[PDB]
Amino acid sequence: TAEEVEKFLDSNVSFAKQYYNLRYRAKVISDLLGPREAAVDFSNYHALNSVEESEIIFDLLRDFQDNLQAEKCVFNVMKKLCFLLQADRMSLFMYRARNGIAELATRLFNVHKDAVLEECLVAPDSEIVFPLDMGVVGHVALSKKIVNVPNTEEDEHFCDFVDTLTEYQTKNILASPIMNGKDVVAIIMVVNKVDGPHFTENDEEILLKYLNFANLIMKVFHLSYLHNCETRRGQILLWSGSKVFEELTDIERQFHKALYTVRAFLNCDRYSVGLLDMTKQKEFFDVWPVLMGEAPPYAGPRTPDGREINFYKVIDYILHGKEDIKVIPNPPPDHWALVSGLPTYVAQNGLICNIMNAPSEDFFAFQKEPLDESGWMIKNVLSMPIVNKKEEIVGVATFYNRKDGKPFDEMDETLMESLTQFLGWSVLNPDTYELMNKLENRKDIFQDMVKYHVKCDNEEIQTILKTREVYGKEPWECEEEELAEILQGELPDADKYEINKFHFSDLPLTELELVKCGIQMYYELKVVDKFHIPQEALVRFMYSLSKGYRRITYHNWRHGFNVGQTMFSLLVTGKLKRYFTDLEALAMVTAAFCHDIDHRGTNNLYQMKSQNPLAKLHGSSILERHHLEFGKTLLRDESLNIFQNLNRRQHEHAIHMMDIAIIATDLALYFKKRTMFQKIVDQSKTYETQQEWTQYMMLDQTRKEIVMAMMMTACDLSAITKPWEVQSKVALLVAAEFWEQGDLERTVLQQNPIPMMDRNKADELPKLQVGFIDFVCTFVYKEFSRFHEEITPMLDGITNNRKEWKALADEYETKMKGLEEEKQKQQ
Amino acid sequence: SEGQVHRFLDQNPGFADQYFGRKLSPEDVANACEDGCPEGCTSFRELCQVEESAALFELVQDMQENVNMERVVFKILRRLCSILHADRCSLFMYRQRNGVAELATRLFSVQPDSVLEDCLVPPDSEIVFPLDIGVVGHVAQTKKMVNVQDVMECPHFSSFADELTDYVTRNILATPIMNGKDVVAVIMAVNKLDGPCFTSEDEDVFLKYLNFGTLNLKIYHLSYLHNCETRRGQVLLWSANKVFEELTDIERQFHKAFYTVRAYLNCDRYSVGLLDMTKEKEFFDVWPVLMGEAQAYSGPRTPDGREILFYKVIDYILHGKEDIKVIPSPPADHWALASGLPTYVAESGFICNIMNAPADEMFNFQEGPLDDSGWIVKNVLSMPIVNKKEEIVGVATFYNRKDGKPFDEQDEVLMESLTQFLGWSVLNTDTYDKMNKLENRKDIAQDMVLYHVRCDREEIQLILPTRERLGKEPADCEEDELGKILKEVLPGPAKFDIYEFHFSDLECTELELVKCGIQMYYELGVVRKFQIPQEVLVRFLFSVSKGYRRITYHNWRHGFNVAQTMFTLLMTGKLKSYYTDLEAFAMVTAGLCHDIDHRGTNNLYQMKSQNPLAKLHGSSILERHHLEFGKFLLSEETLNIYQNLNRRQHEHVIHLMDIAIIATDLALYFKKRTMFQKIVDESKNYEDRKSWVEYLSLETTRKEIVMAMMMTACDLSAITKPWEVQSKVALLVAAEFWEQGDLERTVLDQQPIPMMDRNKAAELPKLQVGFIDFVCTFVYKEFSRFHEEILPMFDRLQNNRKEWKALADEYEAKVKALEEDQKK
Amino acid sequence: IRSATRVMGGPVTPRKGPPKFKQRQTRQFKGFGDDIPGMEGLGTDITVICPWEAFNHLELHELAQYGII
Amino acid sequence: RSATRVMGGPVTPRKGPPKFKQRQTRQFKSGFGDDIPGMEGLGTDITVICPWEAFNHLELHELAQYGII
Ligand SMILES: Nc1nc2c(ncn2[C@@H]2O[C@@H]3COP(=O)(O)O[C@H]3[C@H]2O)c(=O)[nH]1
Ligand SMILES: Nc1nc2c(ncn2[C@@H]2O[C@@H]3COP(=O)(O)O[C@H]3[C@H]2O)c(=O)[nH]1
Ligand SMILES: CC(C)Cn1c(=O)n(C)c(=O)c2nc[nH]c21
Ligand SMILES: CC(C)Cn1c(=O)n(C)c(=O)c2nc[nH]c21
Ligand SMILES: [Mg+2]
Ligand SMILES: [Mg+2]
Ligand SMILES: [Zn+2]
Ligand SMILES: [Zn+2]
Repeated sequence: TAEEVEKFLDSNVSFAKQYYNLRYRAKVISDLLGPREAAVDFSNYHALNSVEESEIIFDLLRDFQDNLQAEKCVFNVMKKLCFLLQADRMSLFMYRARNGIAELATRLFNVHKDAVLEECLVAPDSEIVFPLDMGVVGHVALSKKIVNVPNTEEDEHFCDFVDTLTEYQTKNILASPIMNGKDVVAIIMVVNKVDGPHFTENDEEILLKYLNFANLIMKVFHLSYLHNCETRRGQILLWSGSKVFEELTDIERQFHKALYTVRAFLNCDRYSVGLLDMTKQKEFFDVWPVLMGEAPPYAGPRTPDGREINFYKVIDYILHGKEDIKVIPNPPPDHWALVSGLPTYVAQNGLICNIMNAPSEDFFAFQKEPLDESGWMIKNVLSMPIVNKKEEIVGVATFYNRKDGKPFDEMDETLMESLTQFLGWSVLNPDTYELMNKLENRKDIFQDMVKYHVKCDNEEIQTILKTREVYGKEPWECEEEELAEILQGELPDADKYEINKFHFSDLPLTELELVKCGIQMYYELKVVDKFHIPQEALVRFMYSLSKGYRRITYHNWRHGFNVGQTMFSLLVTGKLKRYFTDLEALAMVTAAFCHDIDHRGTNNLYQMKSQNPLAKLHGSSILERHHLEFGKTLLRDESLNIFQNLNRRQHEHAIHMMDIAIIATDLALYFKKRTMFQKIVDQSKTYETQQEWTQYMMLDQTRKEIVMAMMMTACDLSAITKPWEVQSKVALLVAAEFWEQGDLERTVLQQNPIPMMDRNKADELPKLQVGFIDFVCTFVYKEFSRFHEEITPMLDGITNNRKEWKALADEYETKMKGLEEEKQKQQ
Repeated sequence: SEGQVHRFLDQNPGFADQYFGRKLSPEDVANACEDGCPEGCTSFRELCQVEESAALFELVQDMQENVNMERVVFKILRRLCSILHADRCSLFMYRQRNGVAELATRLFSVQPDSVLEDCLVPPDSEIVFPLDIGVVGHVAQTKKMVNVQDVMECPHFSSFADELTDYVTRNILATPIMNGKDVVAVIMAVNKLDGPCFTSEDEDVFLKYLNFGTLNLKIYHLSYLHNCETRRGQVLLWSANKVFEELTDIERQFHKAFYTVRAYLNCDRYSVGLLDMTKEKEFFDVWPVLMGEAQAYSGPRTPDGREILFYKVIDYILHGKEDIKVIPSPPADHWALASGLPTYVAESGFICNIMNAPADEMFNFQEGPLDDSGWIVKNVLSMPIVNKKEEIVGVATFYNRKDGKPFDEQDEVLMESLTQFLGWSVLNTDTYDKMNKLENRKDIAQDMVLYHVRCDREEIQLILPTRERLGKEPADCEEDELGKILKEVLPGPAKFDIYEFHFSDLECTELELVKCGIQMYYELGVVRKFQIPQEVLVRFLFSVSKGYRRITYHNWRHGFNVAQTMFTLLMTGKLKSYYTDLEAFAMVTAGLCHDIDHRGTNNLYQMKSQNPLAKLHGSSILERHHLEFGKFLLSEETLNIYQNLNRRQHEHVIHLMDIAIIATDLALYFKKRTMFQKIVDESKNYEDRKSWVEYLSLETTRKEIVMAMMMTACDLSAITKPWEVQSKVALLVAAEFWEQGDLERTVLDQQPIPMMDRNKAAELPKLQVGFIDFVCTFVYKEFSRFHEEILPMFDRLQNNRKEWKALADEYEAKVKALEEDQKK
Repeated sequence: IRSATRVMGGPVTPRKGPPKFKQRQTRQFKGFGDDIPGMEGLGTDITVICPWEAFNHLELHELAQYGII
Repeated sequence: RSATRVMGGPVTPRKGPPKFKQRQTRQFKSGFGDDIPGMEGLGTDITVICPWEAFNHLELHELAQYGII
């Protein structure tokens, strides 16, 4: 046997303890931490030794499981403290804050040495709510410290309301608050120490030592609740933001969409939203009867903004039973949500109202009977207003009967306050929606008046289409043949007026004759018959084009007709039509006729510098894009549509050609693409016969577009290639327009004009003209002369004009030189 | 021998339970334990129980004070190592990135005798472990406790830690710490010294003893999650507040939102880059590429098909001194762009999380000090910003979390929520741009309207021939010269008898009517009192004349007739006694412009045809349009006859014009009709005319009601004309109604009312008689009763009614004698 | 000191290869707003203006004949 | 029955002068924002100018003389 071993163990008891804790400590730790119903003699009151202390310490530690029901654990701690403290009763007062005024309700009541959970749990409808400044409970809440009261009579802040209600007498009190670190979470209490005068210091030490276990349970409970609430708030905000930004819509639909999706995150049985009327001031015919004495003045509630309180729409969300959503326009005062009077009070004051035990409230009138057959009865409500960015109440939202059967608390108030704050901010979108609608309608109205002031009416059309005289019918009744006969009778002869030559002058002719010549130009291209262009629409469109040009010094209808005639001459006389088709030529001429339809007399620099609306809208090419837009607007009109009998592809091609042509008139854009046209011209000389070159060019779209741009640029500056007589006047007209713009610049703005624009330097015009000829036109005209031999007349005309201008400039320079030496320098 | 004693103890289970299960003397247990145990303990069981209970109570007290986590878990790990007779323990902290899970290290090689300095691991020394490599990954993924008898026989075992730490493992035991259904951490015991493998009792002790570390880790995790959720909520609230402040462009909104929340992100730096949104190029920009002059673009492209081009980058430097910088054109070597991560994010659209940026191969980094401050990139997180159309509009990248830890799932969720909210807010910018464009278009249209209506330089010379008589432009002329010129041209006060109730415009041209309109203003005497410029007056009259459309009835002649009727009501009818000169001025001006832009159709046709007029205006469609157009003309500086007027007078005139013009509506006249009767009845009993004039001059509301009544009476004045002038105007209104009925029949495809169709053109006398009986008779009778000087209107009205009735009876007799006599 | 893990510079890991990245969150938060019940009643109307006040039915009919209605 | 001996509802030893909370208007509330650093050069600032980058300053000045630029 191990008798020598046991003697050795007695020799060194430390080694025996070591062996025991190696080979046996695990067993005792496993057994103690497992279910073992710790055995302590609770029959009588006695001091506790080390073994019983260890047993009770291992208890309240066996309960640190994963489920961690707070109520059961704190109840077990209280039941043990009952025996430990030698007290008679205990209770637990939870801490909650409503309306900014903290309360202290009860959750566990009357736990004695041998009690059970069901007999001590407190239902939500049996709470004894206590203010924070009435009893010793309020005193420990305020002081945040342990309080011991040896005698209740000597205490000044002791309340016997519970004593009378519960037919109990208290002579001793000792309480301590459970804190989360800086905020109280609950209060525990003891009363009526058994077999003693009062609670001693040792009882305080025991309570302080054993309060540690309950603190962790309270901490985990509070942390879980706060985390859940914050997660719900975040989800509510993000869902509301998602649903608000779907589109632009009025306030009602936006609010309904925002409030329907977050129904799951709001733990409420019912909630309804009422919408206020925002009308501030009536009109004269609505205030006449009141002032005259035909109707009594309004007398009733008023919002702080100063408006009458009127709910014109209320939305109900019922969720307790079967989900029903209803909307009641002009709700009656008998409505279930409005009959209480709380929404009207909130609208009057703009305050957040939290109500507990609504039926037992005297200020308001809440229903004390089941509102529906299911027995749902109002118990707790919370109503808050919706305020926009101008501190004006827009609506009132009310919530009823929290799902878990508990009164609303601080977290619910904060969550709903965040929701209503988000809703109040989002009112900007309906306002912008209404403003957008009004602005669009106003824009549409004003654009019609321009159409009337520019369109050719039925009276003016009779100056050309004399259908009312040759027949008795208006042009609508007449068929195409009669219109053709009248037009061929009226239109001027082509070769007699020389409409397809490079020397055509519009000075003798009148504007109506120019319109008739334009119609003749359209006829001479064999385009009218091919595309079934209605002749009445053609005449009306030409007259509208003539009327649309402003009566400016230079950019008149005459300039547009000159550009169109130059384009027609280039197409026919210049033999540049071999590449383009009939549709492309039609687009050529039409875009040429409308290149500066609405010129105001100022260039792009003035538009940019004066911050005109055109500069803000277009930006890059102001006037060219403006002309393109206005010209396309006229063609869209049914009575002025010459492209109506065109399929989708043909119409799209024509429109694209028009946009290419009109914008190409810009001088900077032409300046940036000269070398490419030069390269095309140089490439044109590597083919043997002209037929091969024409065949190749007919299948190259980009080079055709480049030729489009270059011919548009050449036609725009065509006024400088006319005989000397025409140029002598056109130069003066252009100079007058530039001087007008310059003197406008000097007055409205504060920068001196360039020498090309100031009126004082009126005698330097030949120098500027010869510089312009040397800089701009010579390149394009020489390139076109190289490309085709039939464009040489333009080159010789422009070179002759340059010679004459150079002679005039030299004479002026000699005069100035002589006037400055013999008269100013040497004398 | 000590070893002999130990072996004899261990290989003899029968004796071991006997000697140790003996009642030991209290002094023996007192001496055996270190220091002195209390009187309660009497056996080894009691001593061990008391010691363990005291240690656990001390641990609970330690957890009580605050969230220590690391210290408490280290102490419980030391105790568990002592209990289990193992030699190593570790703590692996669960972390999720990029949607995958990882198991880092937080405590390593904790021994029964050790200090927190030698077991804690900094963030730069953690050995990360995926969810597939090693036994710990198996434990984390299976959510179950794992016992391994021999490591060499374990299929899913990784030796990676062994080479690094120079250790050999022969036993492993682990379990996942759970906070519900999510793993928080794993605790593992290695290399059991007690025996060859972990016994079942050790497993039970491991399972039971860890219920406290689970509590501590649960508290820590709950606090972390609560803090993260609170920060996310605050971020969302502040972003929502800043977005709805006003309407601005994308850049301003993004900068405000990102700057306001710079304190809730806890980052060292973060940069926002904005991508270009140009879908297509113009023709003059694609020409060079298609002609071979320039090379086609070849580079990264967004999934939408655009080209990645950051046209603006905003930096937020926060680690040192706040320095917000905006780069107009970001260079290709920018400290944020040089990584290449934003370009890849734009190409793909993936949320990228980087742990060790210097040791990366896909994207290059500086791998050194970015700035003299020595701030080295260590953790990056980049996200796209997409709108509701799934188009990337920018890229946001965040660097170097302040606490020194890699970006976890919570940070990804927070910043993804922020960028998601900012992406949806782009709809505000589109509406801003659309509103600006609409406003510009409306202003352009208004200017183009104003050019045509206004009177140019040449047109004004028909009335103000200063170019020849003075040889000077009208603008540079003096007031006296202009008045002298106007005196000759303007007609005499009695030349056109503008003071009578029978004035007829059928013998005057439009220019004569304009001159008479100017002469009325001269007659009223307001020209000299209010210092109205004469050129401005002439231009305003000409512009008003041009404003009227060239339609059948509602042309300039109708406006002039209404104005003249108001003038003669004020002067001849002696209704000026109740009004001042300013009121008469406003009354005449409003009378001129009461039908300024009539289109030829009534209000009901506007409502039925869904005209934009019927949408912008709700109650009085046309009558509100005329007032707006008239006030638009008067706003122009060159056409403003109210140039020299005090603010109060200007507001009074505008209010009077608003009351007068809208009052022409027939429905309003029908509604508020008995008030005028009550006023007349009050007048009839007051006193002689002097006292009534004295009293009524002070009542504003009664004066306004009489103003509206006079507007209504002047509007329908075309009936109280002599029968020669009548029966000619009545055809014009019939023609206009027939035209409107034709428009209704063709466009809206509805049968017109019997008044508004050409087929029933023989019933015009009966309809005229009915209209006279219904509308005109009440107002004209009441005005005749009020003032006896307006009796001629009533007499002529009754005469016209008699003539129309006679015509109606003739027509009725004709149709009777046809239908019921000739056929039968 | 040599640290518990004997690792310096940065985090190490026994995982090599191209990293994976999260896709996006574009499903959990995604005619407009027509499936919502009660949606029909909501919406601005163009008949919120009173047609006429208290008038005799014969006079109301007579107003329609003259286009004043 | 109940530990608190009341079943009808919560009981308090007070009276009924109801008090209600005021809305918070200090944290968030009290163009719109310009004190933010970097706000000056961040607007639309529409000043798009073609770089030209193909014309020397002789021809550039000549081009600007005629107002085409
Ligand atoms: N019957 C009973 N009354 C209690 C209990 N706990 C507190 N009270 C009483 O309820 C009261 C709450 O505030 P007091 O200051 O009036 O002091 C307390 C005690 O009078 C309890 O456990 N049982
Ligand atoms: N040096 C050392 N290695 C450990 C320790 N704990 C775990 N490991 C090792 O880290 C490794 C991680 O992958 P495994 O779980 O498969 O196997 C583990 C063990 O081999 C420890 O405390 N010290
Ligand atoms: C600017 C534009 C008028 C171009 N332009 C022109 O066409 N002609 C005929 C000129 O004489 C002229 N002089 C300057 N610019 C001119
Ligand atoms: C046309 C409408 C305003 C009302 N109206 C009118 O003013 N006058 C003068 C009439 O003769 C007339 N006849 C029918 N309706 C009429
Ligand atoms: Mg132009
Ligand atoms: Mg009218
Ligand atoms: Zn031009
Ligand atoms: Zn009228």
